Amino acid sequence: DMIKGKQGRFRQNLLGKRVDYSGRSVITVGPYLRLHQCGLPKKMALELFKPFIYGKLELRGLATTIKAAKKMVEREEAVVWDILDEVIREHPVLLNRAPTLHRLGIQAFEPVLIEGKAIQLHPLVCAAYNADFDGDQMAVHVPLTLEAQLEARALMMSTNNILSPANGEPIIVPSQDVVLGLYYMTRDCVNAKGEGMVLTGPKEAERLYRSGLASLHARVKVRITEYEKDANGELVAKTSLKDTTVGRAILWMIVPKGLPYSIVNQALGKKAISKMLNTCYRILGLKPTVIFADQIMYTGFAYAARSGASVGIDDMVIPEKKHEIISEAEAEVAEIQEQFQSGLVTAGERYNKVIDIWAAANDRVSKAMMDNLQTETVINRDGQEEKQVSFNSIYMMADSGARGSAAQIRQLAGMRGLMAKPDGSIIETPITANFREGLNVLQYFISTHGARKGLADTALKTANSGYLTRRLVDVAQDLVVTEDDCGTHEGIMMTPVIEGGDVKEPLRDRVLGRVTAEDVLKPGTADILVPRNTLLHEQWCDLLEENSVDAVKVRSVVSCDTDFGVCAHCYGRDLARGHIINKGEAIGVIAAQSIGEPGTQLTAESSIQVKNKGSIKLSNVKSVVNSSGKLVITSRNTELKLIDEFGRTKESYKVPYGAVLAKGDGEQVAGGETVANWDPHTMPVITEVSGFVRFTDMIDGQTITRQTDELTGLSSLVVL
Amino acid sequence: YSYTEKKRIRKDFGKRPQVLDVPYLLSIQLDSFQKFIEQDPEGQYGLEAAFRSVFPIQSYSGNSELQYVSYRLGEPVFDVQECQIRGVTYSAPLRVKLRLVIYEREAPEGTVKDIKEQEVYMGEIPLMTDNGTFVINGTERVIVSQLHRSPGVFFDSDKGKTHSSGKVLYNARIIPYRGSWLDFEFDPKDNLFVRIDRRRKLPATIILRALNYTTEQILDLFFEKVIFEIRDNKLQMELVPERLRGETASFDIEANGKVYVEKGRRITARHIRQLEKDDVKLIEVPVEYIAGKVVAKDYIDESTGELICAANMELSLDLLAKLSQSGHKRIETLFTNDLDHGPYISETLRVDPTNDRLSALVEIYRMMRPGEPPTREAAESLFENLFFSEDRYDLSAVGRMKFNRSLLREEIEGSGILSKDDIIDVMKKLIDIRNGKGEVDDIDHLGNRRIRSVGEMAENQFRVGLVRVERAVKERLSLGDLDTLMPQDMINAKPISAAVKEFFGSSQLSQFMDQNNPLSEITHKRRISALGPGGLTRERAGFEVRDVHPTHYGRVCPIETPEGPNIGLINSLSVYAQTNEYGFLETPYRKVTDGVVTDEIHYLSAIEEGNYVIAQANSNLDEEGHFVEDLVTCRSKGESSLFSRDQVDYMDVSTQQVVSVGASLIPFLEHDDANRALMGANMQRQAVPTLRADKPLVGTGMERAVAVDSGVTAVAKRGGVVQYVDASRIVIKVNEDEMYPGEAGIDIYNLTKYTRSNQNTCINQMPCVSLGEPVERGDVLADGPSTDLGELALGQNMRVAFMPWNGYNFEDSILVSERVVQEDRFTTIHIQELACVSRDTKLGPEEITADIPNVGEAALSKLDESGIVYIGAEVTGGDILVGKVTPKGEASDVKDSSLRVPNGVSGTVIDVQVFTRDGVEKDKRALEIEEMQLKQAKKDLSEELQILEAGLFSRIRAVLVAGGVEAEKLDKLPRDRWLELGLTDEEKQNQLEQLAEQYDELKHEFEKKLEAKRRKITQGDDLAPGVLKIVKVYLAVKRRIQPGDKMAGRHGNKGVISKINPIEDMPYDENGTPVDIVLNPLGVPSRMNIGQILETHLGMAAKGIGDKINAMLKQQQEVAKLREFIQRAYDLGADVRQKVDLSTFSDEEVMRLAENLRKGMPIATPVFDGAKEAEIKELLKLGDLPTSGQIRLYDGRTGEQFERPVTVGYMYMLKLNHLVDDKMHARSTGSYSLVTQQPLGGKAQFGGQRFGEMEVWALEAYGAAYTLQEMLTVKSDDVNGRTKMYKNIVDGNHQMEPGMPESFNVLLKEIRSLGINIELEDE
Ligand SMILES: [Mg+2]
Ligand SMILES: [Zn+2]
Repeated sequence: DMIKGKQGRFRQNLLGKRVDYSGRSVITVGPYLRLHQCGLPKKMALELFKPFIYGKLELRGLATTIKAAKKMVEREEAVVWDILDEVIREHPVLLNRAPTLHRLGIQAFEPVLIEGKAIQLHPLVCAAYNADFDGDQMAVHVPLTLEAQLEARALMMSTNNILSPANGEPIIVPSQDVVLGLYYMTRDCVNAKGEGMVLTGPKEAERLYRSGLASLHARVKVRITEYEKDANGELVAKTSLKDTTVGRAILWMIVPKGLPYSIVNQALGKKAISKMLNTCYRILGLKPTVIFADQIMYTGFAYAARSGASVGIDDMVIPEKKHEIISEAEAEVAEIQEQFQSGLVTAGERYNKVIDIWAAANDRVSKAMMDNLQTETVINRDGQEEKQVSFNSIYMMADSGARGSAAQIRQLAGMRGLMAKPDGSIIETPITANFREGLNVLQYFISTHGARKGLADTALKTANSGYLTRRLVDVAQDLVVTEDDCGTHEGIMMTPVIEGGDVKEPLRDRVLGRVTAEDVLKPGTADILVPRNTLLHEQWCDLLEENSVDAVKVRSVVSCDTDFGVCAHCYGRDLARGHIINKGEAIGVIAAQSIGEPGTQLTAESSIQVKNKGSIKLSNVKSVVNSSGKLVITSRNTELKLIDEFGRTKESYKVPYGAVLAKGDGEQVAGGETVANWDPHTMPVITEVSGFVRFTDMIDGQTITRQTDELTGLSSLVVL
Repeated sequence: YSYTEKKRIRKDFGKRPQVLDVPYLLSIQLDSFQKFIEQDPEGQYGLEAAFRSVFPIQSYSGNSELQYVSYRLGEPVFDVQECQIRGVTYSAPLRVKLRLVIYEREAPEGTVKDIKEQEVYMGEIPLMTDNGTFVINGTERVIVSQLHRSPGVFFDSDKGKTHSSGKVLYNARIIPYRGSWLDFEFDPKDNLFVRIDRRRKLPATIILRALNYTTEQILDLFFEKVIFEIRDNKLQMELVPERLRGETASFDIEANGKVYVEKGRRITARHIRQLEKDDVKLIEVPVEYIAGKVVAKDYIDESTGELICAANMELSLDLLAKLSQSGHKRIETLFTNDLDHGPYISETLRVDPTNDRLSALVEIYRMMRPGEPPTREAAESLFENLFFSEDRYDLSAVGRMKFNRSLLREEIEGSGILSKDDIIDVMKKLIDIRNGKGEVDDIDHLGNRRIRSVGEMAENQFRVGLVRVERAVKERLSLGDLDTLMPQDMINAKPISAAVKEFFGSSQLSQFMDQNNPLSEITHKRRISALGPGGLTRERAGFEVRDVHPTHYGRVCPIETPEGPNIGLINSLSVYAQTNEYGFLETPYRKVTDGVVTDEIHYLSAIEEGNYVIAQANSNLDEEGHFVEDLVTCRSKGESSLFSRDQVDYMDVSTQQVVSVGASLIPFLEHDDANRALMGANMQRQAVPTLRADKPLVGTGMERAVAVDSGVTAVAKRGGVVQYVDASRIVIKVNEDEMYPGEAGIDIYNLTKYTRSNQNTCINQMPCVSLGEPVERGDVLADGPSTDLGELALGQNMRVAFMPWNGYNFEDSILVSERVVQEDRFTTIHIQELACVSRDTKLGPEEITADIPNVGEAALSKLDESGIVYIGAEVTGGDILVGKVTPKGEASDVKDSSLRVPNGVSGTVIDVQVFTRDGVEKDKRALEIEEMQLKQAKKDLSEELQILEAGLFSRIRAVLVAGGVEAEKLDKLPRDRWLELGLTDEEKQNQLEQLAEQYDELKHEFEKKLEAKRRKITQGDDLAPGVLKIVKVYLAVKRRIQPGDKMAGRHGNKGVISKINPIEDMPYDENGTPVDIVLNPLGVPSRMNIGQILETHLGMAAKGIGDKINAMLKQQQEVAKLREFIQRAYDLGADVRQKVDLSTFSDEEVMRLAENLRKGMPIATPVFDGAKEAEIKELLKLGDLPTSGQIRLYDGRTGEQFERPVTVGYMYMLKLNHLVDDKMHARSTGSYSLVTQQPLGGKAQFGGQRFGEMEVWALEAYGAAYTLQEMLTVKSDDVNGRTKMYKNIVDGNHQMEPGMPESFNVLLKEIRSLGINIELEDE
């Protein structure tokens, strides 16, 4: 009993304990912080670091004995704060948030002493923590031994973890306020103050904007010197006149050396900023990316505040033609209902008709509202007038990707679509009103049901997720990278998964960071493009797109030869860092976490139609041309792929047995031309030769029942 | 208008005229407990019912009967307030009249002796307070109503998961209130099985066997017969044409000379009509057709006696031949239509192993008590008592009514016990639905879900006590002798009172009052919980149960429910709903007389609502109850659509009736998403009362209803005139009209000053009225916590600007200006209670003295000689609250057990109480507390006596003036010198002795009343065994708002206060006024709560008007201007039900009303009949503000103007109970746990964070091996490791010494202690 069982030993003993030198409190914004630091309350810092304080106080001789150190700390004299400041300089602390889904739930920061009782958390990392400032609390641990300190500063520090371990993309991308400010900064206007004056550089652009002699966005000719490291790491200045806004120049001040000007020249939304950070990281490296992100934050916050963006009742414009659309759809539903009461259409058919017409009306009103609101600013230049992408504050919040999607804009200004009853069936009459207007009892009630069901779904989904991820991390824990290279030639031939219409996911992303199983040749033999196993970094991937490699055999972990673990080469590079995997990292647990944590937001075919102009190619088929002049398909596993101009398989379809074909092999098919035909709910059996049908073991009455019609040759002979 | 209403009128929007006024909100609880007590003659619901149910108690054939007459509720010994103070339960003694009768023994029974017991005391029953709560140990408890499945019969489907091949298997469940359950279910093979309450499923027919029915009787009762006559040869069948519905023809159906249906063609409608009009009864049929049928009865050979075919046996040619030769002319076969009418009872009979009644009873007995040999009479008695014993099996009046209604029987009133006809009809309906001529019921229908309130549950528990005690009295009366004992040694009250107090105290539905907000109280009392006894447990219950059924309309709130794991299982009750006579749910509706919408209201339950077409409240009626539109929007079967004018039977009473009180308080609900409305209400119930609550600028009008109906306000009982006003009591002189003639006196309302609420908040009442103001019955004299002049003021309304300000409001976080903390408007008072208990140990009692060993006189300085802190002394964490010494034996001193202030809490000692039930010694503090209460009692009694005495003296002067006027000498000599004076001997002298003796009687009543009060004050307040005395100390602490605290709005917007900025930095408009709150815009578009924006606009309009009137008033132009301005404001358009005007008094009340509205005129937008945008625009224009509601602002720090003007205006915000100072927590090293040496868990004790398995995995994903190493050994569990690490840190070096954990070495020794060789290898 002492050994076995939960209460006894192992199952409880070494499973989940309370530790010391730890605290917990509420988190707060603190924008002024550096990316690698965190605001820590004085009183918590003193309480945590108490023994350090005593040690340092005794070392400095300020206290004869330890009890005197306690008395001096409980009085809290200036010396105590000076010693605390001195000990804190480089000592890092660990921050943790209750549901640590992935390894970015725990990170180390350098603390900065502040007043107050709230922990100040750097904004950019909130996305990593899934942290929200609505009463969420955070825990703070102190690493004691020296090795723990070194480990925290090297492996776990915030600046060292910029790429997600799950996929390679950056995690610290600006979220909502920053992107809004930057969006405001880069957008241009047809006519403003300081139109068309020529500036010698960004510095006088700032002179002009800050003195109020020119608008923050106004089209202008500026001389700029961009740098390019085209040579073997040398920077060459190219200096020319570009046509841009003042704001884009002001932003250009921060941008590090290596980047092309083009990067900032556009509207600069969420995606644009993300890809900017991506390029900055891939080209320059870590430290410039960090500093550039910090600069982006500061400038975005500042100019968002200077913008003064707000939300008034008049900012959401009800489309003028809504009422007409509603009256028309109501008249149509009334006509279809009356034509139902006469009994020419079933109830289900009427249901379908009403639901479809209401959906169409919803789409119409949504599109009309989006047209009205989006580009409505018809402002005038010197003479005639012009029109441009509006400055409606809600529209900027939508388009920038800071908050909200088109759906919520619709939900504000359009009709809020159809609803689902408990069982999933859709109510016949929709909710025609919107939140700008007022709902009535029924429509509200319905939306209440909707929200209740949604929330309960999210709850159960979270429970199920937790359970699934626990099993995953349990099973795969022991796998570790033990060897550098097993030296096998085996590998998997990886292709881009082209499901039907087009290339849902390209090769380049699919192969990036995998070592090759063997050298791949150009479309012409003895033209080696990649030596034996090489790590495929961006440059090799780019090289592959200019050529036309379609499928690449790459070493996979499953085929790895190593005993009791895997070898570095079979795995590949992908990490929060960029380089090939290091011997010793436990990839099982990172893999299990990366697959588990994101799992909390998861809830006819008659004719083929070629989408893009290309040659048709049939794979794994053996046809027999008949008299009608058709390439008769006699194989059930027949495929029809599409080779493009430069030798690449764009579209792929599976053609079943018995589908009428039109074009064979070689023929170029025009855009959207019908190449095949077959009955959807019918697979015909096709005869290859002619003549009379002879019955063999086809006896009448025992296994078949002759139910035959008259001369015209109708029958119901049934081979069951 | 009322006087408090005339004080400050609230501008009310809203178009439809309120026909029904909001009922008393706490009706449920009070009415239920009233029904519980409810002395009534005819045994209806009520304790009376329980008594008559259990009595008469007859001896075990001893002929000594016990009869019940009536009961009486004793008068409570302790009033409510004193009961809270003294820590006892507020209750009434229950007394019952019984008679013991002894009849002739060994003789025809005749009343020999009858003895009447002298009003036996049968225990204490807690009483309910005026507000509808219960005081159980000096803590206010609430008994939440419980929703549960009503007794009766239900036919469920339980499909989908049945063997995954379709096969929808139906089932009928019979559930009684008291008694075992009955269940009928099917099987894949359509055989219908019975399963006693919760056992295995047996063939149903066994029960039919127990009911004494033979197989032939059953097949008669169930199956439709088919007749085969043999006339002169070969098998002619009597046929009912209509039976053929849907049947392929098996033979050639010839009739009357002509073949009609060819053999093989299914009978078509043409053939059916032909045969029907031809009137064909009998047709000869080939023997092959009958060669397959089944026989109904057990046909014996009547001649010889030998049996041939048994009941329900398949027919074969040989049996047909034997029957035909035996001479059987009339054959009864079964009709087995494989499509519609199946052989279900037949097949069950085949699988049924039991044959006789006795074998069925044996199998039944072997099911309940498997393994012990069943004896016949045991089974007989068991089965009899199972379903037909009045005592054990009772459904209800409600159960029986529902039972009869489900099976469509006209009779409503039945017998409690389950009769046989019930079961047979139930089985008939089950097989009927199994054929498909019926629908299954849905459990979620409110017509199937009944509400059990307090009185019903208390009655059940009391009945349980009664059945126990009846068994007890039964045995004692049986064994013991009959005539010696009297009927009070025999009956024990202890277990009954024990059961009642366990239920009231230690029950799931009986919980502490959530007491920080008036809204919290009112919503807690009107709650419906589906958990508790006979309640669903949370984890198994499915998602389908927690959905909102269309039946909930107007009965339960769709939006108010905790968002935690038990969402949907709480469902706060709607505003207007009531309970039926039977405990169902009903809602009001206005009757519709074909054209006119009349004004009589009828309450409809769920089922009645289901049938009719109900019109919506927001339907336009013009002056005579007619709908303006020809086709109006209604709901009939839970689905809305358009119906004609002359079809609607009823109409909704008002728009508010859908939502609870909490949701009804939110303005502009119509513009908030349901999720954010839900969260808004749930949070709004957590707001803490501030120092001076003021009012919402944008309300809904319900604030006064909530404030009045909650018991937090002090409300006048008899109207009169306020005679004396103090900040502790309000004394009012009653008006002569309402003044009772004999022994009336005046009315005195004692107020309550700062006391501790359940949540540690302050509960203080302030007087509203002033000296000499007239008050009427039902006005609000004194304001409770967080209410002003009758209105609910949960929080405060401040000037917000929507903008991002250098990312300090980045996410939902909030920026706040230093003026709010300077002006102290968000500072709350909290109140902790501490208790020091001095018990009696066996080594000797501990002492409370102030003589405490080896403590410095600093600690004593704040203690009096008795050892209790002085009221008003400032204490800090660690200070000694009171001095106590534990005695030591085998010395008493040298150690201190004195209570100390908890660490890190510092406040002022506002109050101290001392409870010594023994009364040994008494103590100083008891003397002071007794004198404070006593002096008050004396003052009150003295006041009453002096008023009555003044009256008596006035009458004595009026008699003395008659019979010789004496006014010069009299008035200047003292008044007490008028009794000793004399008058001429007449009737007047008789009146003087009369008045002197009445004066004496008033004195004697005064003295005895005083003695009584002093006896009540002095007595020991009964404490638990072993405890000498207890001292409670209340600390009060003023907590100011600081960064990290949580603030919220009414619409679901939340935030943490991130920074306090200086006044100068905050944005300011041209006029120079800085904003108060800076709110993030990005919370609007994705969280589609637009109600806050309209609230901000309307609040700016209202505050603009208030500012304009304050400016115009400070210059004091003239009354005329004020009246004109206020009238033009109050009118504001049309369609409003306000109707105010200047009819009110001309000068004083207008000046007072202007003074109160100068801070901003309060608006009232009802929930769905609210204020449209145009009205807000108009009101903003009237104030001379931008019509768009946004203004240009200058940045107060830098001074440059902001482009694109921003929205500013006043919004009503609340500070929620999530206060940062409670959440923040840290530990370096501290106390560890006893058994497993891990650090304590908690906040009171230091306590560490829980490093869970998920965090281990997170760290493992990194290469962090050393962190885990310290985390597992050095940080928590290794004693030597922790001390070594402490010493190393103290030495100023930061290393560590590795090795195997000692716990691991212990593991080695423990495994090695077995016969297992486990070795530590080496290389
Ligand atoms: Mg949160
Ligand atoms: Zn390998």
